[PDB]
Amino acid sequence: MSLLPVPYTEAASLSTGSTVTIKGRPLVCFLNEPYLQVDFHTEMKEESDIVFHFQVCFGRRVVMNSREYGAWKQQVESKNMPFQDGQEFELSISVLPDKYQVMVNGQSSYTFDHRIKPEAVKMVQVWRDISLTKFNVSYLKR
Amino acid sequence: MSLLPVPYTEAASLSTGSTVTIKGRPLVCFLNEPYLQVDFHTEMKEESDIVFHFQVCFGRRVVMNSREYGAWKQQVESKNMPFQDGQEFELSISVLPDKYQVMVNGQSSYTFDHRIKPEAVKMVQVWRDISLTKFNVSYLKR
Ligand SMILES: OC[C@H]1O[C@@H](O)[C@@H](O)[C@@H](O)[C@@H]1O
Ligand SMILES: OC[C@H]1O[C@@H](O)[C@@H](O)[C@@H](O)[C@@H]1O
Repeated sequence: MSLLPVPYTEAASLSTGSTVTIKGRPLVCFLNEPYLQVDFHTEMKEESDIVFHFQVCFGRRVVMNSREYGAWKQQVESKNMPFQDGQEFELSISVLPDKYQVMVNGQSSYTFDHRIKPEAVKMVQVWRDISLTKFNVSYLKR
Repeated sequence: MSLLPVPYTEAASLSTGSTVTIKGRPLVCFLNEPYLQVDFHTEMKEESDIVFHFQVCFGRRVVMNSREYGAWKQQVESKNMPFQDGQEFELSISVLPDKYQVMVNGQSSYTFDHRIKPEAVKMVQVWRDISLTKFNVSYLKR
């Protein structure tokens, strides 16, 4: 169905029990090393701080970090690569009490402990070398 | 004027005296590290070999390489960064006898010696985190 704009920006609120659901596909083959980035921002401004930075180099690695008062903190690097060459992916990011949990196509794949309270989030941006068909933030919980 | 599709693909031929002219802008601020990539390919297929790979991490560095029978060769890394935060750029890549020369906004900025004859080029792709308003390959010379 219909392609969403990329870069994709949605005003957002997160707390324990929130889920962020993303369906998309890499624009090109893994040999060409397309990226995916998901940033949970503290303001609508793109230069604002990032509570949770998630950056996939498809076929190679994933880095997670925070950007706090304009400065990148301690990088976490994973070689875990559940994404499949040439395939649509479904990404879901759950806000648990102590961490973000990243599911890829239904499989727990990455976690990242909260450095800043999730309530600081005001915006989610999804960008780099993908098409997007679906984006949702859940708002069911108190 | 009118935005070209990104990723941008044009069938191309190059030889000594050819110029490739690119006008675009980074989609986001340099703090968010948008990329630009220009690949001179040996076939229309995106998985084909790359005679000249040019990859800008805006505000940080540039890497140049070739991908030959599916394998990346010796990386050349530059910290030269003439690109200006938030600005439109004009990139021109001249095919000289012994190298590619990269001009940024009229300023000689990078060169890369031919590893494969430029006549092997059949396609140029321009992609990653930019908008494009202009792309030209010159065809004036014998
Ligand atoms: O300069 C190093 C920093 O650069 C940024 O682009 C992110 O990749 C961070 O994860 C990293 O710590
Ligand atoms: O694996 C290392 C290689 O990876 C590719 O993505 C390019 O960046 C090459 O310049 C580099 O040599």
